[PDB]
Amino acid sequence: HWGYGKHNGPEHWHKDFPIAKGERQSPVDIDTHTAKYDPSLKPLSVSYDQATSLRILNNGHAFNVEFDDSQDKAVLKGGPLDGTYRLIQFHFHWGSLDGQGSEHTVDKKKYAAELHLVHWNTKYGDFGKAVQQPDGLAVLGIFLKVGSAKPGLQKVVDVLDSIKTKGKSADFTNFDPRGLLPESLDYWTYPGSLTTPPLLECVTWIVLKEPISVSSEQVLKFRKLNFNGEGEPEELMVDNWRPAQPLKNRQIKASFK
Ligand SMILES: NS(=O)(=O)c1c(F)c(F)c(S(=O)(=O)CCO)c(NCc2ccccc2)c1F
Ligand SMILES: [Zn+2]
Repeated sequence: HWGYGKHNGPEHWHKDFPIAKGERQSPVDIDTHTAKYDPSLKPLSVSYDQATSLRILNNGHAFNVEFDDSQDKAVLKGGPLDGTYRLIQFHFHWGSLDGQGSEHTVDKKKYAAELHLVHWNTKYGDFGKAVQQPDGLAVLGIFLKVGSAKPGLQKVVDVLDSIKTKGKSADFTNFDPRGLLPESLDYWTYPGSLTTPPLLECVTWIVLKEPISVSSEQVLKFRKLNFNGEGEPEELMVDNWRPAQPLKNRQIKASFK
């Protein structure tokens, strides 16, 4: 039932998922001036050398690229984190227009899209158990602006027409997610939630300061996907983002300046 329209969009979610109005919801606006510099935050460790992508799927809300997370192959550690988080999937949120699309904002600025690389804490043994814990997930968020092409995104853009509608999937092997990373790993971090239902409050958010650039043609291809299944009337998969939620009693910490 939930989705991103007038009748089932983010403002309706609280009726099925009351945690929507909870104490640590995401995304948030990142006010760069009042984010607190913390010189004890460690550099983020992104070890994606042994990553094994498996498959790409249209789940009716976004497309996921899923990875084999049955061993420590692509992990996030360090930064604000304790222990090892294993990469399970990444996906994006994007707009109908280049002027919106991101879930987090920076001094109220929206970006054209936002990448989420979702990782789960290996001390909970799998993703389903991790989401039930306040430190179960670490999500690395990367903003996309429109400008030059991101060559490491093209393999993703080129498969999308094979997963146009809800429920479609395709083999997606040997995709290297290091090709989606900007040069700097400077980040903001705060405790928050999944930004889609069930909206569980289980996420340490790690949001990179530096956006990657993708071309207008790359982001246009995301907008040709469909929220509907093959049987049904075409509804373009656009504006699949949740707006900024109240920061409430939280401080966003910065790894820099
Ligand atoms: N926007 S978010 O980064 O906060 C986020 C997650 F953190 C996340 F873990 C997931 S996941 O739990 O479903 C990964 C499971 O393999 C999704 N969304 C994925 C999804 C898939 C099907 C239906 C709904 C959501 C997701 F959207
Ligand atoms: Zn997301």
